[PDB]
Amino acid sequence: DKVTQSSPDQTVASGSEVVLLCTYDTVYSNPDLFWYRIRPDYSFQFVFYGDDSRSEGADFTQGRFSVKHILTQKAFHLVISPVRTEDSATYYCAFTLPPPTDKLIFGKGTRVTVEP
Amino acid sequence: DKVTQSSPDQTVASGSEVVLLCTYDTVYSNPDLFWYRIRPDYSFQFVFYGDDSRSEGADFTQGRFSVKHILTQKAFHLVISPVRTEDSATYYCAFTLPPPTDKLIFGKGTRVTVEP
Repeated sequence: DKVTQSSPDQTVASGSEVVLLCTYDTVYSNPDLFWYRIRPDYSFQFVFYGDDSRSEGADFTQGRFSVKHILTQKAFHLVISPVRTEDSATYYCAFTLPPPTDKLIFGKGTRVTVEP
Repeated sequence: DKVTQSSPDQTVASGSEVVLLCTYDTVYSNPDLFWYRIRPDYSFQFVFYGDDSRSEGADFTQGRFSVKHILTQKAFHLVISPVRTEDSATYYCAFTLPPPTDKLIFGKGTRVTVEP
């Protein structure tokens, strides 16, 4: 069970559009998928959730964030359009193991630096 | 590089003392260490931070939480005393890979359910 984040770290100007890649490899079907981000001040923020039939963004993502969950590719890509300075962080894609365990398996992270 | 969380998942009574064990396996000099916790609603909370000479906890930790950082044993144990129902969550220990990487390696997670 592991997550792959193939996107190189990126530095972009505010107002750009960015895509963070993620693919999951797990023996369990329909895992709960997530996107979290570590901000410079250490806060770990919930960004997006999704399973095979639905996705849900955090309150603050309305209209600028969306995920591309492609089943045949086992992909759970995050798209930010447009990105803002406050989006500077390291994004972690992850999935949980089935209950009662339901513990998280994290990807290695992808840093996005947004120049003001 | 690995993070080992040795405490068993546990359910305990409000008012009890809980010890969350964490040992890190890395060759990097003075890595940043962390304790994070995730609540049922998917929200993650920064709990404690520390390097080889200091430690700083979240604002809510003053008075009830503390970390035991044993350099010789690469140990970063979290102690909650006393625990309250609000502390129910799964705790994750992690350390930072040095620059330019600056990404986290997580432990498996330890569930602590506190019953009133």
